[PDB]
Amino acid sequence: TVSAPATYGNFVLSPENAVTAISYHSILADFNSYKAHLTSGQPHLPNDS
Amino acid sequence: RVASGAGLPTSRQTTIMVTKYSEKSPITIPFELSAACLTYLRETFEGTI
Repeated sequence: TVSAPATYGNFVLSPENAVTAISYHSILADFNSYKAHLTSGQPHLPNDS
Repeated sequence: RVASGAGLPTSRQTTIMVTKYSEKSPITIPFELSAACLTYLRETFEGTI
């Protein structure tokens, strides 16, 4: 017997993703995490979207 | 009326009745809504932001 995920994971656009989808026709998932790392000066994210 | 000398003729007009008919002139103006507008107004997906 193996343990398997019981449900589909959920991917949600953040409101910044709404703004950039409308304006630039593009999305950067985890926009705020890129933002916070970039201003903090840190080069590595813990994981991807 | 002005009462006048007995020899001068005159008239007996006390009132006259005059009828005015209303003149009709309707106005109109269109406004247009797209099928996409009606879809997003009416069929509110629960969906996302």
